[PDB]
Amino acid sequence: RGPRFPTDQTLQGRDTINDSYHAQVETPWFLINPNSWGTWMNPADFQQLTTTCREVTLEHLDQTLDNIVIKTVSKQGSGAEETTQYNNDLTALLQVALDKSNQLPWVADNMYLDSLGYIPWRPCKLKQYSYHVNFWNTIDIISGPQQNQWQQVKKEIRWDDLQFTPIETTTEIDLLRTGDSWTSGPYKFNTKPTQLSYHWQSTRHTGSVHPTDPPNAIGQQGQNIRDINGWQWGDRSDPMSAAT
Amino acid sequence: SGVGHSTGNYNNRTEFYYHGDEVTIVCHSSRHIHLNMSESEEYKIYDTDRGPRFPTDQTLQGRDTINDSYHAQVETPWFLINPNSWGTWMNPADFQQLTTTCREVTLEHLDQTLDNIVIKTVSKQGSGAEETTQYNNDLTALLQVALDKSNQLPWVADNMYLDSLGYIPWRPCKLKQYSYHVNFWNTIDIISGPQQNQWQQVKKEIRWDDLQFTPIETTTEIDLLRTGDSWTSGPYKFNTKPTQLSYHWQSTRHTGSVHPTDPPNAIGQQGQNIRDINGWQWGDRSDPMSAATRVSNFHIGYSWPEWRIHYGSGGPAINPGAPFSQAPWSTDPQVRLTQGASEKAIFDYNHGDDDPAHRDQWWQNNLPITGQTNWAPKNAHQANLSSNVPSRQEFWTQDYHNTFGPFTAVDDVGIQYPWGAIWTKTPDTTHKPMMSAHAPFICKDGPPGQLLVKLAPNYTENLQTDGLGNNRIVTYATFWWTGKLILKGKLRLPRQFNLYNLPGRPRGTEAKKFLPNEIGHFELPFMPGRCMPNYTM
Amino acid sequence: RVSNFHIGYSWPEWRIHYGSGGPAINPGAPFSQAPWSTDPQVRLTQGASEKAIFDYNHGDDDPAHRDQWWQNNLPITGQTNWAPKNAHQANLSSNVPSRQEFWTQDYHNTFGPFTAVDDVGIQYPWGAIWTKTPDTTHKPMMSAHAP
Amino acid sequence: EKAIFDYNHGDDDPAHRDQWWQNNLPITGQTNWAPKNAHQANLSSNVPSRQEFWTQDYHNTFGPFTAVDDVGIQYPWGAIWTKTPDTTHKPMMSAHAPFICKDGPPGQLLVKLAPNYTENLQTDGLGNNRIVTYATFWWTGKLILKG
Amino acid sequence: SGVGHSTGNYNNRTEFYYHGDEVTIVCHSSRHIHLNMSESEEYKIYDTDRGPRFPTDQTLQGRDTINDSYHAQVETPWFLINPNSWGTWMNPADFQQLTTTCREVTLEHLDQTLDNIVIKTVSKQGSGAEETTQYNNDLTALLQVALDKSNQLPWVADNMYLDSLGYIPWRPCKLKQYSYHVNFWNTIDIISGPQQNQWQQVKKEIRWDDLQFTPIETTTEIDLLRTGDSWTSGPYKFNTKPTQLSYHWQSTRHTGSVHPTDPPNAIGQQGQNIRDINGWQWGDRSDPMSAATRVSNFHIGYSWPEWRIHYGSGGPAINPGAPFSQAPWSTDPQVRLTQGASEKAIFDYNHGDDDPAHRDQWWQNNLPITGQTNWAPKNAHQANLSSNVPSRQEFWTQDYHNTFGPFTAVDDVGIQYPWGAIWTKTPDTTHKPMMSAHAPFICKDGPPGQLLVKLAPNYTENLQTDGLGNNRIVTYATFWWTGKLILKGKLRLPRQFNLYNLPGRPRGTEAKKFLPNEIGHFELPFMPGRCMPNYTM
Repeated sequence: RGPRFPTDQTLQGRDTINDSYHAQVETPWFLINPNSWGTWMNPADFQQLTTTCREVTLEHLDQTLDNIVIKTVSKQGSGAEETTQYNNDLTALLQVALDKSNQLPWVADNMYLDSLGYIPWRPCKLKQYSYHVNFWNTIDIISGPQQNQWQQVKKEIRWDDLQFTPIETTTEIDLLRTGDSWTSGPYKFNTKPTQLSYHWQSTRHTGSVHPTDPPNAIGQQGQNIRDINGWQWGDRSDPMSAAT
Repeated sequence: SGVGHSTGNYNNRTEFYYHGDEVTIVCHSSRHIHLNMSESEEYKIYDTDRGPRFPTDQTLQGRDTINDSYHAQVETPWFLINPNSWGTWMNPADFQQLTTTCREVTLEHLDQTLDNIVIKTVSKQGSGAEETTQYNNDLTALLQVALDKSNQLPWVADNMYLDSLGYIPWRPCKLKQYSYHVNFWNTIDIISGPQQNQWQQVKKEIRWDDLQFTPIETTTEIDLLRTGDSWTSGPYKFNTKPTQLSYHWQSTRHTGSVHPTDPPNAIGQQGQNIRDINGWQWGDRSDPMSAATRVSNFHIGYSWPEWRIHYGSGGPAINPGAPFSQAPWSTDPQVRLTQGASEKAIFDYNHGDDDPAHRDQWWQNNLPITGQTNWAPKNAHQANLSSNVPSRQEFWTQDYHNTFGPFTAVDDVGIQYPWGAIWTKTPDTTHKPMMSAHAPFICKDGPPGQLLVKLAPNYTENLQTDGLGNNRIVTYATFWWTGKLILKGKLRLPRQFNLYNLPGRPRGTEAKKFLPNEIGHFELPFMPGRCMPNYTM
Repeated sequence: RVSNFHIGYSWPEWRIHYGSGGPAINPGAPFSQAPWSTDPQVRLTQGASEKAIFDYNHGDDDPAHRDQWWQNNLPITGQTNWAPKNAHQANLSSNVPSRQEFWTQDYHNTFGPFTAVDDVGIQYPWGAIWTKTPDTTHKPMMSAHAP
Repeated sequence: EKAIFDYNHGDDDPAHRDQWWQNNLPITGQTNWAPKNAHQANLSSNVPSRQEFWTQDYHNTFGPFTAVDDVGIQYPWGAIWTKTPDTTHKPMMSAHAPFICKDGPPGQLLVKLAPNYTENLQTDGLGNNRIVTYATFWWTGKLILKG
Repeated sequence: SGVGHSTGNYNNRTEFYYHGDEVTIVCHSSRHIHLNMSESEEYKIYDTDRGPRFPTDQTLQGRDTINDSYHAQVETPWFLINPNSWGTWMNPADFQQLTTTCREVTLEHLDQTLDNIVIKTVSKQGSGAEETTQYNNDLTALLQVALDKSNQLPWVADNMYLDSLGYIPWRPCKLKQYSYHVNFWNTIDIISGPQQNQWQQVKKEIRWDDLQFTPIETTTEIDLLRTGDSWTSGPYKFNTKPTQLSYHWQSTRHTGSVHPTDPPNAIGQQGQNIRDINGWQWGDRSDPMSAATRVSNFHIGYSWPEWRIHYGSGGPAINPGAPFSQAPWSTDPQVRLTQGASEKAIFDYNHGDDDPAHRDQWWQNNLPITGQTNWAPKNAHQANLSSNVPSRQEFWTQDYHNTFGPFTAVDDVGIQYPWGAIWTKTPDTTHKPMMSAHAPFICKDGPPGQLLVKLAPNYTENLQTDGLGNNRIVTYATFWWTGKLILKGKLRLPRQFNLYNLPGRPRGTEAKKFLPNEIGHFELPFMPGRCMPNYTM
């Protein structure tokens, strides 16, 4: 179920918001995704972006893999000495799958922050690809007399309706020796821009301004005009006000 | 062409055309229509009794008022032919072939004809104890046909009350009389009285001073057909968006990245959720990293005050909410949970009931669709989402709020094979609706057709004599309707390794139903039309 | 009867926003109260009615006095949904539910993907012709006043 | 939203995870706290009574008249793009990722290290099937932006 | 190209192409093959023990002799790669899409390659208590590949004993050693002894004076491959006739014109056969006109001495008879009726068993195929067919005769998805066989391929030293096999009004099987391959 999920009704179902229960299929594949800001830009270059740009779009993406190095560790000795030796296997393969057709479950976003590291000179370590299969976790927090009890209605993995897609049958896989490299080819986005500025106006800041005569000196406050001719909502006459 | 030449052939079958990803479905249909002399030759405007089961007393304190049939209508002396339904066009085997091999489908265009007009006049003979009837065909009698391609008439053509051409090809079809609403005020107050336990009729009337009455004659041009004549509608081209033929099982808990888990070691063990992980959350969340509080980009499904009764002007109505299955919350079978915006189809002998003078039922509860399922009572909200768990205060279990918003993704019901309507009229308003509660296809331009036929009157020797007499000669007609609408699908290919579970008859049903009986009585099977799982995202 | 769409929507009518910058008001959909009007004496504002004060140059006859109008949108009906009048049930079945399972006065927002609604339209003497489109993600669908 | 993060993702201390919790302080005027709001039966020159005034409803007031903003881009930890769920009525805007992909999202690149088996295969018997192996390779990419 | 460049990509998937009635199935497949140093480097000719369960005594009086494994073979030091099976080529979902949308299918042509050769040599280190092993790859070592396109070698490549590439794509495949029979005489007399209750070995020997021994080296040209090298077979084009993907339910009682019947009146009644009708019959038939004795043009199915044991030269064998279902005669489930020429498939972990070190079973009994069903004991014959009924004499119940003749129509088993062989060698004889008992496709010309690979030997410093030493260096290889065979199908369209019952998992099975486990173990489902009813005529 997860960490902090209730075993008892003392907190009467409010702990059930902590629920990690899921059913998954884990492939033996590792995911490379550059989906994050800061994989792409360092702080100074995001600042230059953010000051000089009113809004921004994604144009297109391109990515490669190269300089493959595959080694095999070989233990040596009696185990008290435990000498390890690192030999590179020149004929070993690294195999690369990219689905341009999006036939696989997508599951690639930063939630749990599985992404390439932000600072350029550290090594990055991949996380294993996996995706959900259908399951029923339904939990009743209204259960019991007085409706203070929580209960598991139906918790199961649904097998009769399930869909399992391997990487091998879905897409074509490239096999790479050491001297080989891989390029994805161009990918063109189509999306709408995002505003880089924030809006401070509510509906009280937006429209025409309530008639006010100005203050006379530095101490005084503006003075709202009592009788004005504008529109209102309900029957409003005497109380003309910017709220209504 | 003449009296002794048949004007058109009978073709009822569909054939499929597969090229690449495109699949073209051309489904022909032909019907033998029985037409009776119109009941009265004049337009009538009247209102109705309240209805069956409406309360006369406050014992049930207004809850019965959900049964309200009261309306005011104008009935024209015209009969409506509409082919708006699935199963007018396709038999079960050909809808199965559609549903297995197509990922999604559109309406391409529609065409329809009328021909082989036969008009007869019944003539009584004898003293009434013998009562010999004679059927003579009047070669010069007329059948008159109105089709509005301009949609100037009130539309009122959809399967609700299931006025549509019969589903099985070899039975005769019988038309229903065209009529439409006029404005009236039905408003009912269920809050009335002290303690607000009383229901009261606020204002129930037909509004005359503002009313609009449009006859068929002044609206459109009418074709008059003798026996040797035929009629063709000409082509009608749809413009609408496709409908998905697959159902989505993913909720927002199935959709995104998966909570980090280390695998189990052997066949008995369970996966183990990692305690300390670095992901995003919503409120202040640190120690309790959990898939429930994982931030996601979208949300799937929305809550609603399920079975909302509108009580607008014109009567109590019902505001649907989103379709979903109650199967996850189903528990015991005995009780029937309707709250998933389920629909129920009554139907008759010609519409796929086996027994004459009885009406079989179905009630699709949309069992395949899950992950869109939101039962309003089950939900909750908190004041703050933090590492701490709130108190008894700050937590509210039974609100029933509408949670539809800018972040939600939902599904329409889809096509419901035997009884479901194919298309619909788009109401002309600011902000047209986003999606339809029933009919899968919205017509961006006007909907097709709305074909109307009336049997022109045959008057006796003397006219407007009245005096406990009958004005005109008893007459009826039989003619043949043929039409084809073309569909464009997109080929469905396997997206998974394991076997799909392919379309077929409903689970509880056997195959002795759906097949003709010793008398020839059989039922058509319900087909989901959204038939297979697919990844939402 | 099942229908493909629904016309009009409920709202917590005369919602006061209390956002940053002050209490404001969140309109709801325009409709007539004439079906629920009953006696004339009482004035039912709940149809998202609007009132126009105006001055001599703007079409008042008397100088140094301000005439009023208050359009209540009497012609528009069938979009009319008074929130209190509505109800919801637990189940819709051949049986009629009990005193429990039936809730009369919720005041919920029933706007959704199935609803069709109308803007007020042009209001001749005092109504504004056009408006600025606020630049935000998801521009508004329709305007509460300007046509 | 709150972002936990690790050493490679911009935490300074190894074996510990720093936190942030963006509360979106700059964005105001969109601020609506549900409890603070209210609704009245009638809006008139008169002020309603204790009845007709309801303070704590918690209703959804999203409707055809509302304009709102997405969060925007959140630099270190925020995701750039997202998959559009294929459903009737695609969502209007995203709760987190600033960019929605109208067509399919890019990529989803997967790599596996092909297995190196020892002399004998499927021997089992408390043995290991394959040779211990690891790889290091270089990923390079460029995405272009238009501002 | 070189040491550090991969020679070919991994592609395992199938894609379908629909144009008109034609559907093109291109099914790619790719495997990772583990190859061990050949056991001995020389050709060996030897015979074997009789077998497991063969009788040493006459207690069961010869009936055990049906268990006979005795044979004489020549084992080459070569390993066989054959992709002859369904399920090497297709996963369950893609065989389902084939089987639903195709009426019949042919083999178009085959192509296959080998690449990414990796050869390593294991080197022991230490005293043997530590026993440190080291795996070094020999860059100059050779892997040698023989393919006979001329079919000069004994064919011996089919799934019986299921020597074939594994069905699921991501597991490694392990080859079996190539060998073939040499002539021997196994003849066994089960009639021996007084009272003929004794079994005796007549002559059991390997015949040397007439024998033919063909090595791989002198027969065909051999390619030698280093690491950077690859190998392609070139195209191979099949010529064979199609196989039906639908099953026939009609017997000769279902086939023809129907006996005259007047209909029933109501839902309870039975049809009523007309007493006096004018049709054809067989013998003198007049008063007893009956559908049993109706003359027909053909007969469907034939009797056989079911489970005939041949006892030819070379051993007891079994002569199949025609495939059919025992379901009509099934009665109680407990007893298992094998007589329909049923087949049983044992299989292993890589071939679709879930549990390692255990072998799951299937036993297809061909339940869908009926109307071809003839159980020999049930039949009878009479002296005369007349209006009279014969006596106790003239009627013979239990003959067991072969009734195959010029008038009979029969069906082959068809394709059996997971374990069934795709094609077969045509034996070259006068009068080639008419149809095959197992493999759906007969190769009119030579069958494809029969690809053989051996790992060339790595000898130590000293050669032919013997003296309780090992001659050569321990070595093994891993390489990648890829191939595609193309199919031509014919589109399947609905021939009926009612819903078909579409392909899917077997009836008794659930869907938790056929899906990966917590460990990753799963079974592939049996698919009938003749999946749907069709009118025989």
